Amino acid sequence: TKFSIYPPIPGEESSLRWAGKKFEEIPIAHIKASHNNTQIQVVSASNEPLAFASCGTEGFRNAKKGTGIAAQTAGIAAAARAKQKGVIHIRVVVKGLGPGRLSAMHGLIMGGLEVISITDNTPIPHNGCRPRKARKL
Amino acid sequence: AKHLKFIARTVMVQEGNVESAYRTLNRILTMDGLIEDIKHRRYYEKPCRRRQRESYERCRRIYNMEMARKINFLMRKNRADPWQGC
Amino acid sequence: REVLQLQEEVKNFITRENLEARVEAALDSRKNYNWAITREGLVVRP
Amino acid sequence: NEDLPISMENPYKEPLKKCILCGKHVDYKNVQLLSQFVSPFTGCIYGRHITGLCGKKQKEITKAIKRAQIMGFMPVTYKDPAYLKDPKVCNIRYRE
Amino acid sequence: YHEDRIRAKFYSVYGSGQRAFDLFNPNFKSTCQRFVEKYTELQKLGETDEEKLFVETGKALLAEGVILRR
Amino acid sequence: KNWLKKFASHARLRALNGLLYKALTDLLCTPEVSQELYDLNVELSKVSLTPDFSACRAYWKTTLSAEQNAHMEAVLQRSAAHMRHLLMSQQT
Amino acid sequence: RFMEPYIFGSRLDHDIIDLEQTATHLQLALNFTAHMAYRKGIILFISRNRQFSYLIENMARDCGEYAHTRYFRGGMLTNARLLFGPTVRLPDLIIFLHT
Amino acid sequence: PRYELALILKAMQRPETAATLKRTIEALMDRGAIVRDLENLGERALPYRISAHSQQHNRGGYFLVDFYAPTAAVESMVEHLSRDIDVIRGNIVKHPLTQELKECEGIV
RNA sequence: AAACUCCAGUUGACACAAAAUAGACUACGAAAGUGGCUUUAACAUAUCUGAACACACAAUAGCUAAGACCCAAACUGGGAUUAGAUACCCCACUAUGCUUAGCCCUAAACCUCAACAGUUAAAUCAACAAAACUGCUCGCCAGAACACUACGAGCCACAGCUUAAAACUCAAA
Ligand code: FES
Ligand SMILES: [K+]
Ligand SMILES: [Mg+2]
Ligand SMILES: [Mg+2]
Ligand SMILES: [Mg+2]
Ligand SMILES: [Mg+2]
Ligand SMILES: [Mg+2]
Ligand SMILES: [Mg+2]
Ligand SMILES: [Mg+2]
Ligand SMILES: [Mg+2]
Repeated sequence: TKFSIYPPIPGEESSLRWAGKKFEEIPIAHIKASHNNTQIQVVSASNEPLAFASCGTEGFRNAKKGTGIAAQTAGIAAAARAKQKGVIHIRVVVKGLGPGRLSAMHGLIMGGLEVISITDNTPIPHNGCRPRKARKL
Repeated sequence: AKHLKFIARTVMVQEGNVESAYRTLNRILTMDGLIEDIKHRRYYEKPCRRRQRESYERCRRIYNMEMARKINFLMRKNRADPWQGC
Repeated sequence: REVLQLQEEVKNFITRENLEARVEAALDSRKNYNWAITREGLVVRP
Repeated sequence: NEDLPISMENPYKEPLKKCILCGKHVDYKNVQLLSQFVSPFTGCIYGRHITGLCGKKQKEITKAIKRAQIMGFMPVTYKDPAYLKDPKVCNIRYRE
Repeated sequence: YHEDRIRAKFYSVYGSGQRAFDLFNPNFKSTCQRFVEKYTELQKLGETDEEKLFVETGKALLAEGVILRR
Repeated sequence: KNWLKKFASHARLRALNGLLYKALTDLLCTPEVSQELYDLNVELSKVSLTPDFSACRAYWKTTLSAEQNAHMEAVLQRSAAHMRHLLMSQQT
Repeated sequence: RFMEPYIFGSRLDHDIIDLEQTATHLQLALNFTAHMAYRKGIILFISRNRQFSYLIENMARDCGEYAHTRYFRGGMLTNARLLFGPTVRLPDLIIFLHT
Repeated sequence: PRYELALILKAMQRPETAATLKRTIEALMDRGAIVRDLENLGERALPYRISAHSQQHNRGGYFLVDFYAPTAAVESMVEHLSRDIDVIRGNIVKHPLTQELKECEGIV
């Protein structure tokens, strides 16, 4: 059977399973990759928080939070605390274009979790609020 | 917010190749124009500047395509000289 | 011709007398407006 | 002389090219057809350089998509997954 | 020329002949040119109905032994 | 504006260098410039602005292979103008 | 534009030269050439089409006339005294196979 | 003129849907309309979650009402559709069949 | 560094704000302007020209009354900085940007091309800009500066707008 790049539909029954569970039952790792910080929260499919880790909660301060290594460490910490609650497979939902967009996922993988899908949910207004003016540096 | 989740901007991992899935997602977001929109929305672009930028980009594309067409049309003559000496 | 077409068409309009029967008949019916186009310009009905 | 040329319109003139939707009605209720011209992953409407439509039908499709989206017939942020297997008419490849 | 119209529609119906043109021969005779000459002959020996002339000329050429795939 | 003819015809410095380094890294993080550039995975070491603001030197780390170095150099030189345009269009 | 009076018409976007006019023009040109050759005038053929340089040089050598199929240096005709000598005789007739 | 009402009704059982359809068509007639037909497009999942009358809806029944009404009726009808608690979303458009299918010769 | 920790992440509810993609289109309108969806009204004139002042309009900014306030933001505070720091960066927050009823009447309000009708033959043509011209009408211009000024007059404008000089001076501009 040809691999489908598209995620499974909740309604349409599918045979894809991960440790016996359907796609819509897998825990979700929400990564928020800001410009100066990366925050990772693992939640259950029913939206029950299991683990949380940010670059600041891992000891990094000021500019050191906005690096790849800090996001990787936060990912490892989140993956460890999620492993301690029975999480193996995760669906990654990444929001933002910060330096830790990919390093947090790397840290999650090195912490033992298996990523089955990647979703981007970066906020894109259809021209709502007015952004701030450019910096005159 | 009111839409179903895990349908938009979602990519499945093939045989644990997370890097390939991430790069495919980056390509999708780039060719759909979302990356440039996000980066251009960080600061407000004035309407006159926005219009000037779009006009410049459109005319740059047109000029580049015309130049490429001219070069490709004239490439056919670039072969070995059939009347060498004379 | 338009007038005659309208004259024959009004016979099937919904009125206060046939409202309930038509409502039930519609409830037991389905209409599909969806169809797709191919690269060759051919309509593919569902 | 009878061998002289005569005035006429070009008889070898090939017919003008037409878009795939030429002569066909675009309805906002036909979510299936409208879904063929939006991105599967973002729901963004494809430009004419991708769809290959003429300006008139490009405008018709755009207006129909917006009408269906605001009147609760079509999703906005993605293509309805029920139509993901419909024939591909757009010149775009994600190498997925 | 007049026959150009015939030629055009010939080239639109039977297509370009699988036979090859020989422009070096000053009196080369293509399949389309044979069709044109027969069309004009029937026109001067009959009525003026473009579709009827075309079908009749096709029948005549097939009778003579010229293949013509639409 | 007759485009056809147009085509036919210090503390501040350090902050600017840091800003430009971050912006250039973020530009190279995606296929925004080009897919060919993205596939090469260019890493930047630093950005240096000349004292009179006449050029921006972006120092990229070289690899061990020489054919790859030459190809990456060619792609970067061909993409420099587009990256400049992107930097000014994003109002960095 | 100046070639329009000599064009019979356009056949499927390809111009056709009216050969009836070509006949009279060629008659006049050949008559002029023959009269010049009778008077022992110097005749120079000129053409920059490299496909026919050899042919034109052979023809000029055969009829006892002169050919210039090569790069035309600035001042052959308008500066002939400096480039050939003070007593050089210029051509009495020049024939362009390619203008 | 000729109008088309696209109605997204609450996902109800058959009797309530019948009553709502009767009420809507009766309102149309009371505003001076002549109803031509009523088409049921089916019950389906909404493209997005719609909040109406202090209730969240993920599913709805789609119906089409073709009718002829005076121009003054439309506004009034809109108000009525805003008050019906069993209507998730009602929209009146000019009937697409009235729009003329202008013919073109192709790409210039 | 200040600031916040009634903070932050997921989920749900939730605008008097702004309208991704389409638009690589070049449309509508007298101009100014106009790019989310539906509906109702609706885009003058079968010669042309015809006004600083007549009659109706005029981006942005600004001013009266009321209202809304997400975000942005002149000013105003605070944080950080040389050796008189960054006006510039960071944080907070005004007038203002929005709606309603009135003012004000200015723009690189520019295609820096006055409106209509016509021509492509002439030497094409100071230059550059945007090929060169013809007929007809209205408007306007006759060295620089004084001067987008003074005075007079008009204006819901009160050091505001429109019209707009003279003296002295110079051989240039
Ligand atoms: S070419 Fe016929 S409608 Fe597009
Ligand atoms: K301008
Ligand atoms: Mg007038
Ligand atoms: Mg006057
Ligand atoms: Mg104004
Ligand atoms: Mg104001
Ligand atoms: Mg305010
Ligand atoms: Mg005028
Ligand atoms: Mg003067
Ligand atoms: Mg004044």
